[PDB]
Amino acid sequence: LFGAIAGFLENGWEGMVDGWYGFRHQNAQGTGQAADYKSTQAAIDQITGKLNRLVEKNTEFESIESEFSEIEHQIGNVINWTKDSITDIWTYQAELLVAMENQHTIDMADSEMLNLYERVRKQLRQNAEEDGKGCFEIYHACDDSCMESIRNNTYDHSQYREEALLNRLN
Amino acid sequence: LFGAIAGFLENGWEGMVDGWYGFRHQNAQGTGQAADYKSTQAAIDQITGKLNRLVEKTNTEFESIESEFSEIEHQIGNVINWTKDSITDIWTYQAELLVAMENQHTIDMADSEMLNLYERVRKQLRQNAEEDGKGCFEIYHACDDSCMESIRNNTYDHSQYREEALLNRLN
Amino acid sequence: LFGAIAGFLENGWEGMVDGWYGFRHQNAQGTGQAADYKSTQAAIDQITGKLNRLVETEFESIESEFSEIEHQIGNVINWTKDSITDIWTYQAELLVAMENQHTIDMADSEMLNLYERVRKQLRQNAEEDGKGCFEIYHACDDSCMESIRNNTYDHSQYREEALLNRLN
Amino acid sequence: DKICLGHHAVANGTIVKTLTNEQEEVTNATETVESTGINRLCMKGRKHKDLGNCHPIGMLIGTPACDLHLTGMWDTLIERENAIAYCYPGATVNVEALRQKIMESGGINKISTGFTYGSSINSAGTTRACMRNGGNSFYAELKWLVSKSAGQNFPQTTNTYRNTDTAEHLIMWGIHHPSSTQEKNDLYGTQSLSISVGSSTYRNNFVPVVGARPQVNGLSSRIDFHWTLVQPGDNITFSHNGGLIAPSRVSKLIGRGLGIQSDAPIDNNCESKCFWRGGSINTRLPFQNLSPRTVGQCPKYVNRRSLMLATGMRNVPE
Amino acid sequence: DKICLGHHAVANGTIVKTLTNEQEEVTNATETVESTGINRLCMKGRKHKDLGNCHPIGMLIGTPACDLHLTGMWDTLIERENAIAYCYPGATVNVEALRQKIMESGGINKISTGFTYGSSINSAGTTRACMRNGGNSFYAELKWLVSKSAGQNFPQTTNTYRNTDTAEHLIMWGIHHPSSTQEKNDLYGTQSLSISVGSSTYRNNFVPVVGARPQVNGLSSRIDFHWTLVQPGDNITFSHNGGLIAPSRVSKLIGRGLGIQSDAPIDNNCESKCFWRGGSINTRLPFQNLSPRTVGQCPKYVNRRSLMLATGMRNVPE
Amino acid sequence: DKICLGHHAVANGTIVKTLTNEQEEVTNATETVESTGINRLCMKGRKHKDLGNCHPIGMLIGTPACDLHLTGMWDTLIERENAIAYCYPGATVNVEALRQKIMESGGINKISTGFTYGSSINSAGTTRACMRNGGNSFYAELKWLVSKSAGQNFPQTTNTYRNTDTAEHLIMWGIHHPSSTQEKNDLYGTQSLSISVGSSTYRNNFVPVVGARPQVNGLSSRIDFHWTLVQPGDNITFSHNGGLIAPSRVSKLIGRGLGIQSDAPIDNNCESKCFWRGGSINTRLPFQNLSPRTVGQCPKYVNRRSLMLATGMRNVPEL
Ligand SMILES: *[C@@H]1O[C@H](CO)[C@@H](O[C@@H]2O[C@H](CO)[C@@H](O[C@@H]3O[C@H](CO[C@H]4O[C@H](CO)[C@@H](O)[C@H](O)[C@@H]4O)[C@@H](O)[C@H](O)[C@@H]3O)[C@H](O)[C@H]2NC(C)=O)[C@H](O)[C@H]1NC(C)=O
Ligand SMILES: *[C@@H]1O[C@H](CO)[C@@H](O[C@@H]2O[C@H](CO)[C@@H](O)[C@H](O)[C@H]2NC(C)=O)[C@H](O)[C@H]1NC(C)=O
Ligand SMILES: *[C@@H]1O[C@H](CO)[C@@H](O)[C@H](O)[C@H]1NC(C)=O
Ligand SMILES: *[C@@H]1O[C@H](CO)[C@@H](O)[C@H](O)[C@H]1NC(C)=O
Ligand SMILES: *[C@@H]1O[C@H](CO)[C@@H](O)[C@H](O)[C@H]1NC(C)=O
Ligand SMILES: *[C@@H]1O[C@H](CO)[C@@H](O)[C@H](O)[C@H]1NC(C)=O
Repeated sequence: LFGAIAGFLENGWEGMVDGWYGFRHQNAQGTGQAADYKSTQAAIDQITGKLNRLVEKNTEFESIESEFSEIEHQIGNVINWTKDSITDIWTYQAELLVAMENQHTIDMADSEMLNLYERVRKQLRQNAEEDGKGCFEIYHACDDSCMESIRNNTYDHSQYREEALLNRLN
Repeated sequence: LFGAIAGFLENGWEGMVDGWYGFRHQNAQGTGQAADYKSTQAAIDQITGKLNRLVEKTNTEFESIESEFSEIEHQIGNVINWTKDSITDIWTYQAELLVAMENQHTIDMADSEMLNLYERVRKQLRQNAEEDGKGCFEIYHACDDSCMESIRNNTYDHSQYREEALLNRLN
Repeated sequence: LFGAIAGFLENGWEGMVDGWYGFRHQNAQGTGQAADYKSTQAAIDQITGKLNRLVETEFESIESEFSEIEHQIGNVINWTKDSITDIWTYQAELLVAMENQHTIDMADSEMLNLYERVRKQLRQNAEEDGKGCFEIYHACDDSCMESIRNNTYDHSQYREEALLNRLN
Repeated sequence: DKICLGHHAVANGTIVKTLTNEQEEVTNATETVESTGINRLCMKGRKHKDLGNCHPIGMLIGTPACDLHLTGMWDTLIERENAIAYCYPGATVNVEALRQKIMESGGINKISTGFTYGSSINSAGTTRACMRNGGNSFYAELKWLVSKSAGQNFPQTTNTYRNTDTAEHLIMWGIHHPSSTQEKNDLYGTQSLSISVGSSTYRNNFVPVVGARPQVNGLSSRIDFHWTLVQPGDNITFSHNGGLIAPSRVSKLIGRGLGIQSDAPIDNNCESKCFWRGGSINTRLPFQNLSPRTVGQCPKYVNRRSLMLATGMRNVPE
Repeated sequence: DKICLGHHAVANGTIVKTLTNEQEEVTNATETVESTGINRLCMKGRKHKDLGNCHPIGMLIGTPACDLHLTGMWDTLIERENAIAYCYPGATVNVEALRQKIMESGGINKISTGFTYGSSINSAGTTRACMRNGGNSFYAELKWLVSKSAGQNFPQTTNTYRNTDTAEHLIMWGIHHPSSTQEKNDLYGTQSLSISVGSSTYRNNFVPVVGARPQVNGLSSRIDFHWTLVQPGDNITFSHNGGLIAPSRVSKLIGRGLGIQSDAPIDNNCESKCFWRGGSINTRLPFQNLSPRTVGQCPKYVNRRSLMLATGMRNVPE
Repeated sequence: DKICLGHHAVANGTIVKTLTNEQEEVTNATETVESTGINRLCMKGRKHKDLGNCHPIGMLIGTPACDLHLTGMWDTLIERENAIAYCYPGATVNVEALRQKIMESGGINKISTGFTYGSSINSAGTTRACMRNGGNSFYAELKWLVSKSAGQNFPQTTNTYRNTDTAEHLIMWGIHHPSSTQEKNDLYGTQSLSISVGSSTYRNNFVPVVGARPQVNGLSSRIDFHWTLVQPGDNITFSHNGGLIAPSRVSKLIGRGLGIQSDAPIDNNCESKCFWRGGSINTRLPFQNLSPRTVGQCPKYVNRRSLMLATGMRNVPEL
C-alpha cells in the first residue's frame, strides 16, 4: 500500500469523468478541474496487460467417460477421483489468481496516484507546502495559465521563488 | 519494500506491548510512549483477512480408489500411484508458493503501514519540524505533554506554532 | 511501483559497472561516479534468494514405450497426463510473471531507499531537482561527497551557510 | 491559492476479493468464469457426421439404422443418446474400447473379406428382428451361416482374411448362442461346436452357450460380437463348426477426429472448439462452470459461480 | 524537543520463508499444514455401520461372520482388517469392483429368488467349514445343490429369477470345483457337468473342474463366485446339471454411502468429515501431512512437515 | 554543487514477461525450462543391466535371447525397442502387469520346481523355433511334456511346487494350443484335455484348443503363458493330462529397481536421476520441455519452449 487512494486523500471524485487521476485548483479567478493523461494511461495499460495474459489460450482433450453408456465400475471411480482432483486444483488456482491480481491492481493504482503527487511536489520545490490532504498550498498568485504549467509540467519554480519565500516567511 | 521497518528505523521496540506501531517523545516534562491504534488495526485487519482466506475452504467429497487391506491389480495400481503422487507434487508446490508469496507481502504490508503513519505525522508537522536519519522528528518549538498527544490525536494545528518554529529553524 | 527506476530518473548509467546503484556529482574539482555497495547488495541478495527457491519425487513408468497399451486405460493416462501438463505449464507461467513483476519493483524500491537515505542525510542543506539530484547549496569538495556516500555527512556543520544560500 | 490532487470514483462500484479482503469495492471488474453456453453444436469449419439414431458400434457391423453410416470421412463424429447398435439381441465384448477407437477416428472404409462357403452351407439367412425396407434382413456386414440341410452337422469350415494393405484393419465377428438344444441341432448339427480365430498375434476360442426351455427366460437366442485389429501383411483365420456369424467385410479406421456425445442440434453458422453434453462453449475466459465433462480445446472447469478480476482502483465515494 | 516513531518487537522471533529469504524472522506465525488427527472414527451424525470382522462381499453371500450384516441402511460403511468373505474357500470375479459397489452403497435389501427343487435334489448341503450355531452350515444367501440319491446324475434343472422391482438387483452364484473324482461323482454323478447362466445382459457357461489343491479351512475343493446386475423387468435363468451353487436370495444396493477402511475404534459422540486408516481429521488448515490416503472432505496432502505463515512484521531485536 | 543518484543499465538487455507486460526489458535474465538433455543413458553409480534384445518376460521363461539374463541383481533395468520374449509363438495373459513387475524389481533368482515325470512322458521335446548353438531347443525354465510313445493317451499327472521360502515366488506355465487335430492327437492322445492349477490363493484351469493360424517362426501352434504368485509356505498343484508346458524353475523378484525403456546408448561416466526415450536429463531447473514421458526424479514437463526469470532491474538505456 502506498499512501494516497483511500489514504491521505479523503475520497475520490465522481465528477472527474475524463481520467483516473487529476487536478482541482483554487485561485483568484475561481475553480477548475483537469485529468492527467500520462498517469491514467500508465494505469490503464497495466490493467490491459493483465487482461491479455488472462485470455491467453490450449490442449485438445477427448472423452474418457461415456455420456450415454456405462463405464466399468473401478476405472470409473479412478476417473472420478482424478477429475475431482484436477478441478480442486483449478478452483484453488483461479481463486488465488484473482485474489493476488486484485491486490496488486489496487496497490498499483495507489502507486500511480502517489507518483503523480510526488512529481508535482518536486516541481513546486520551495514555492508550496503540503496540507496533508493532497493539496499544495502555493505561496504566490497562480493564474489559470500558471495552473496549466503545473499540470503540464513546465512550471518553472525559480520564476516565483523570491516572492514565494517571503510569503512563506512573513 | 518500504524504507522503514528493516531500514531507517534502527530496530523494533520490545517495550511496546501496547500495539504494533507507535510514538516515543522527549520534552521538558519527561519522556513517554504511546501506541497508535489506527495503524496497528490497519495491519492486523489485513492479516486476519489472509487467515480467513486460508481456512475458507469448502471441499469436494472423495471416495476410496486404493484398498487399504487387499491388493489392487498391478497396472491400475501404478496409474493410481502416479496420479496421486502427481497431485501431491502440485499441492506441495502450491502450499510452498502460497506461504512464500503471502509472507513476502505480509512483511511489506507491515512496512507500508509504518511508513504511512510516519508520513501522516511528517505532513501534519509541516514547517515546524525536521527529520533526522532515524525515525525521529526534531520539533523546533516547545511541545507540551498536551501538545504531544495532540500529534498522535491528529489534532495538532501547525499554524499555532509556526512563527516560533520558523525562527528557531533559521537562527 | 516506486517512482524512481524508469520513473523520475530519466534513464540508467551504462557506464556504471561496479554496482547497480550509485552516485554522480559535480563540484569545483570536477565530477565523479561511485557505486553504492550496500544498496547493490540488498538487491542482488534478494535476487539470489529467488534463484535459490528455484533450484530445490520418484516416478516409474505407466506407459509402455515399445508395446501396446490397452486402449481405455491408455486414454485415461493421456487425459491425466495432459491435465498435469496443463497445470504445470500454467504454474510455470504464473511463477515467472509474478516473480518478474516483484523483482523489478524491488529493484526500483532499493533505489528509492537510497535516494530517501541521502535526502534525510543532507537535510536542509540541499534541494531536490526532480530528476534525482540534490542541489547542494554550499561548497562541497571530494571529501564532502564521500561523506555523503559514507553516510558520515554532518548537516549541522554546513547548515548555517547553506541556509543563507537557500534564502537569498 | 491552491492545487489539489485526486482520483476518480463511481456512484456504483463492484465488489471483488483480494488476499487481505473479501468485499473490496473497486470502480470496475470483469468476470473470469464463463457461466453461459451455446446450446447447439457449432460445426462451421468442421467436416462432420451426425450419426442420428445410429450407434458407432452399428457402423462396423451394419445394423439397418446405420446403412447411411457404413463409410465416411470426418474430422468430427457426433453420437446421440439412444442410438441403435443392434437389431438382434446380444452384445459386444470389450465394447467401450471399440466405441472410443471409432469416436477417435477420422473416418471409415470397408473392405470385403472374400469369404466363400461350400454347397452345404446356407449363408443367406435373415431374421424378423432385423428389418430392412420392410423385409427380413440381417447385419449388412455379416453372414449368418447355417447348415443348408437342417439337423445335419455344419461342415468343418475354414476362412481367412488377409490384410494386403498398409494399415491395420478392424475385423468383427459374432458368435451365435442358440435358444435351446432343439434350435442348435437344427442349424448346426448334433456335433460339439467350436469356433477358433487365429492371427499372428491374436488367438481365441468360442463355444456357443445353449439356452433352455422358454423364449421369455434369460437363456434365449443371442449373437454376441468380438473384435480385433489385423495388422498389415498379417492374416486371420476362422476355423469353425457352426455358430460363427462371419464378416463379409472388415473396417479400416482412418485418421483422427473429435468424438462428441450430445443431443444438441447442429448449427452450421457458428464455429467452436469446445463441446459438452449440452452444446458448445465459445469464450476467451480461462475458466468455466458449465460442465466438468468437456471435449476439445476448453477453459478449465471450476466449482465457482463468479470470480471477479479488478479492472480499476479502490472506489472511495464522498 | 523530539518526537519518534517505531514498531514493536519481541525477544523470541519465529522463522518463516519468503520468495527472497529462506530464514526470515517475524513476530508471530501459525502452521498451515495439519499434523495431528483423532485416533477415532468420529461417527456422530452419521448412520454408520461397523462391519467388524465381516467383509463386504460376505454380506451378499452370507458368510457366518456377516449374519449381523445381511440387510441394513447406512450413509457410512466401515470395513476392517480382520474381515472374512469366505467360509467355504474360493474366489470372486471382479472382486474389487464388487467390493467398491458395496462400499459406496447406502444399504442392502435382500429378495428371495423363489427357487424350488424337485425330489432328485438335496438343496441343504452344509459343511464344517461354515459353522453357524455350533452346527455345520452354509452361505446364508446361497444353496449347495447336490444329488439327493448319492452318486446319481444330478438332473437337468432350470431356475429363473424375475426382478419385478423398479431398481436393479445384484445376483450372486457359485460354481463348485471338487477336489477329487470320487467327490464329484458322489455329489453330482458321473455325467459331464455344465452350468449356463443367461439374462438380457449376461451369458456364460461354466464347467466344474476337478483338481487337487491345498486345504483352506480344511477343504481342498473351492467355490468360484460370479455376479451380475439384473435390470428391472429382466429375467435371469440358470440351466444346470450339478455344480451350481444357487442363490436363495439376491441383493439390492440402496442409495449412496461413504466407504471407510480403518483400524480406529468408533466414537459416536464426535463429528468429522475426513477419514483415513488411523481415524479422523478435524482441522481448518488447507493442508495435511498425516496420510496420502483419505476419504471424504479433507485438506490436501503435502510432502512437508511444516509450512509457517507469517502473522506479523519483520522482527528486529534491540 | 550537486550529487545525483542513478542505476546502471546495459547496451543489450533481455525481454521477460510480467503480470502487466509481455515485452519487458531487464538487465539480465535466466532460463527456468530445460531444453537440452543427453542422448545417452547416464548409468554412473548404478548397478545396471542392459537387456539388449532380451524382453523382460523372456528372463522368466528363458527364451534363448535371454540366456545371459536368467538371474541377477540390479537397481536399473533397461529394456530395448524390439526385445524378444517368445521363440515358440504365443502370448502371456496380463503381460503388461507382469512386465511392470519385472521392471520394478531389483533382481531375480531362480528356484528349481523339482518336477519329475513317469516313464510314459517324454519331457524334453524341442522345436526349430527356439535355438541354441544353431540347433533345436526350448525355453530354459519350462518343459514341453509329451507322450513318449506317440499318439498314445498322455497319462493323468500331478506335480506340486512348494514354496518353503520366506518370500513370494512367481511361477509361470504355458498351455499348448496345437494347429491341427492330427498334431494334437500325436502329442497327447485322442482323449479330452484338461489342465487345472491350484494353490491356497489361486484356481484356474485350461483346455488346449486346436486351430489353423498363420506361421510365426514357422509354427501355427501356440503357447499361452500364465502366471501367479505363490506365497511363503503355500503349495501350487498342477493336474494335467496333456497340454501343460511345465515350469522347471520358478522366479523370485528381489528388491526394488528403476525400469527404463530407451534405445539411447549407455554411458558409464555420467550420472543422472531422470530418464526418457532419448537418454537423460541433468538440470537444476524445475521445468523441462524434452518429453512428457520420463521416469526417475525429473523436472516437471511444460508446454513452453522458454520462460525467462528476470535477474536484474528494468533496463532503461540512454536515448
Ligand atoms: C504344502 O505342502 C506340504 C508338503 O506336502 C504340506 O505339508 C504336509 O501336510 C501333510 C498332511 O497335512 C503332512 O503329513 C503327515 O506326516 C505325519 C508324520 O510327520 C512327521 O514326519 C514327516 C515325515 O518324516 C516330517 O516331514 C514331518 O515334519 C513330521 O515330523 C504322518 O503321521 C501323517 O500320516 C501324514 O503323512 C506333512 O508332514 C506336511 N509336510 C510338511 C513339510 O509340513 C502342506 O500341508 C502344504 N500346505 C498346504 C497349504 O496345503
Ligand atoms: C497370409 O497368407 C498368404 C497366403 O496365404 C501368405 O502369402 C504368400 O507368402 C509367400 C511368402 O511370403 C509368397 O511366396 C506367396 O506368393 C504369398 N501368396 C500370395 C498369393 O501372395 C502370407 O505370408 C500370410 N501372412 C502371414 C503373416 O502368415
Ligand atoms: C503403489 O505405490 C505405493 C506407494 O509406495 C506402494 O505401497 C505400492 O507397493 C505400489 N503398488 C504397486 C502397484 O506396486
Ligand atoms: C495417446 O496419446 C498419444 C499422443 O497423441 C497418441 O500417440 C496415442 O494414440 C494416444 N493413445 C490412445 C489410447 O489413443
Ligand atoms: C421376464 O419374464 C416375464 C414373465 O415371463 C415376462 O413378462 C418378460 O417379458 C420377461 N422379460 C424379458 C425381457 O424377456
Ligand atoms: C499468534 O498467532 C495466532 C494465530 O495467528 C493468534 O491466535 C495469536 O494471538 C498470536 N499470538 C500473539 C503473540 O499475538
